[PDB]
Amino acid sequence: GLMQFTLPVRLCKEIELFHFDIGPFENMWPGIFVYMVHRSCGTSCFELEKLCRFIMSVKKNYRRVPYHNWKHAVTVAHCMYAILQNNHTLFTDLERKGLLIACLCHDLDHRGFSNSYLQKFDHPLAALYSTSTMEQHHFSQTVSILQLEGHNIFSTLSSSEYEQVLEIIRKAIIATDLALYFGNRKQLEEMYQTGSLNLNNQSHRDRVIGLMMTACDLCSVTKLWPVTKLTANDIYAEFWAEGDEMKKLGIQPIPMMDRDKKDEVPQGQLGFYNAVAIPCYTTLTQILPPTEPLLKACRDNLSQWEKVIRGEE
Ligand SMILES: O=C(Nc1ccnc(Cl)c1)c1ccc2cc(-c3ccccc3)nn2c1
Ligand SMILES: [Mg+2]
Ligand SMILES: [Zn+2]
Repeated sequence: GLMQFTLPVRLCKEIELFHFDIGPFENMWPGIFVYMVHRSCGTSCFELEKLCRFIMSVKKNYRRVPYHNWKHAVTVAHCMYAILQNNHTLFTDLERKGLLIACLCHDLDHRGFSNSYLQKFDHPLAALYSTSTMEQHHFSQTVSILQLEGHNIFSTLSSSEYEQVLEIIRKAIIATDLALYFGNRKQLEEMYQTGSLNLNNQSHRDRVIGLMMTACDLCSVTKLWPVTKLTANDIYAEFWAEGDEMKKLGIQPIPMMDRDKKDEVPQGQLGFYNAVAIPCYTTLTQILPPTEPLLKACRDNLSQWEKVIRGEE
């Protein structure tokens, strides 16, 4: 009850900033997450023993893949922490509880393969979940872990509050399917510009939480350049392995996943910043002005990729 988590001075200060990197010491990431739950939600939100047991079972159910790993889970949770702390009064008690957990769990048991590869492989999961295949699995794994003995961090919630938080988590995790992002952002852009956006409309809140989830999930593009550049290596390490597996199924992969086309990576990053990242943080900044630093950092990284193409690095 009177047991706060406290980080070293540099981490205590920089964890508040959007571009914070959680560092290479894996053993500190549980502590960093609990610290973030305590400050963004409260020391009362969760039973500490149950939370710690929940966190360590979530960690165990992330795989040793180059990018879609435990470090990604905690990184995405930190971006959500920064959004919530910069938007104090906008979010309900249940939303602050659910969204940090949603981010920690959003890629549970990821194999480093796209929905697309599962469909072409004819993976069992593609027959169980026809759309948003991996994201329905991530939600299923979250519910599984919540139902383990001593792992029910929501035990103090009423039956209707429990159903509400699990619905926040389900929608937040489904929203991380980038295929759904494009339509969600277009709808949010129209609602904001025609002035019909209403944060008391539950279907509108759902859309806004969806965009927050895309923003947190893509947040590697909002780090300082050296973090962004090195994270790109891990992202493409997965993409190229999927491309290899596409070639094993006798299917030429998209260039993004073809290691023979490494040379086109800089131009591929430009397309991604212009088609996905910048539009994402732009719309997020219009709806939630204090998230502007994410847009600024994204624009800084776009400029760095433009420099790579011009041979200035
Ligand atoms: O980074 C990307 N997607 C992503 C998804 C989820 N999360 C994160 Cl953080 C990032 C991304 C998107 C499109 C694209 C095209 C090419 C590309 C094109 C031609 C040649 C070589 C490569 N690379 N490439 C990378
Ligand atoms: Mg995912
Ligand atoms: Zn993710």
